[PDB]
Amino acid sequence: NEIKTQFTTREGLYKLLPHSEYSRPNRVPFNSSNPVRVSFVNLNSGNGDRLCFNVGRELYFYIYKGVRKAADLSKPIDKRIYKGTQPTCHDFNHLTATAESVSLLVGFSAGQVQLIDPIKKETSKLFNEERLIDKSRVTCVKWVPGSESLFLVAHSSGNMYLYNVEHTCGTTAPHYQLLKQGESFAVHTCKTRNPLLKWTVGEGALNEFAFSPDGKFLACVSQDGFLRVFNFDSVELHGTMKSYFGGLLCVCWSPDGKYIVTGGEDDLVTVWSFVDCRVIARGHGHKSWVSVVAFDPYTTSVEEGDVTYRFGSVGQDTQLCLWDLTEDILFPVPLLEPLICKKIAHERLTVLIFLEDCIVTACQEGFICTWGRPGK
Repeated sequence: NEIKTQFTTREGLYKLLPHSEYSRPNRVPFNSSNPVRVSFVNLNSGNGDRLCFNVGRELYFYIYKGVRKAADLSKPIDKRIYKGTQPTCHDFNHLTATAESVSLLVGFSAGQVQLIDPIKKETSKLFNEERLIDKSRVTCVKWVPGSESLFLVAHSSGNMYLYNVEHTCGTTAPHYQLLKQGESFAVHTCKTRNPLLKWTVGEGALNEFAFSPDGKFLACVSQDGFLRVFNFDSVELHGTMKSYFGGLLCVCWSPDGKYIVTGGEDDLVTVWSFVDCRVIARGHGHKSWVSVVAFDPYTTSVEEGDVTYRFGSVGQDTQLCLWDLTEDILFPVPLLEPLICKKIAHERLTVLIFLEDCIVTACQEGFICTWGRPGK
């Protein structure tokens, strides 16, 4: 059980580039908490990638230099210290990013959400400041796809809320009115004001949601074991799935949106067909909870929009897995086995991101790592 710094697949060698590392400038391993999370944004010239990540009380904002030597950690573009409630997750707005400005949403432990312009720095807005909408920790925030102003935030309590950046408040707790009830979910409105709708799903924590690559559907995974995928604009259940044990912790779509992938408290990744609403396969490999699942849009034969797939997963077992699902697997319930299953961290993995030049992982210690793709 020793750490690996590289692995081989059909594409060649992947290699941990330690001089691309990002972290706290101090550089000492963080130990205690809230998961370390990572967001990337582009600003439409040469070095226009930004990285944001969080640690304990610190939010950092840097230039991300991909597979090159990392930008000087001594001098971040922006840094925030939160002395009360601490960050849990965050999301850039890819629609309104520019060199002059980016909209960063940040969610917190006590359920607040902050909007931050880490570039121009003349913007800082609080949502749910008095905690009257929800007291429980934010688990996930996402700008609504294709939107300049709407975002969706999930909570520990089992709810999601829709917010408009441009609206306010409120000063009193919202009086809700039903709009749809369904199999294990409801949706409410209230009666220019800031939670637009409250969206109750299943029972227990809403761990993660992910929009379909076309933004038309929402996929959710809860502490009750359910994957639930909605028709976002329509607001109605499209299909569900339950694991045999424990809750589902993370989700992702295939880059063509035909497949949903979950990872769970039973250590399995599950593949699930969006059109057939059936489970397509399951993969054993993690020796513990699967904490992140992602499709690799750069090693897949499908053309995205507006046959093979690659995805990966990282878990609390400190391991990375990669997975192929082919025609044999898709169109013959079968068991995937990982192309690779390496230990790559000293502590629980919290980030899996597939970029064009590389793969990015992070661990709970606060180190953001870059993995050079073969030939890059």
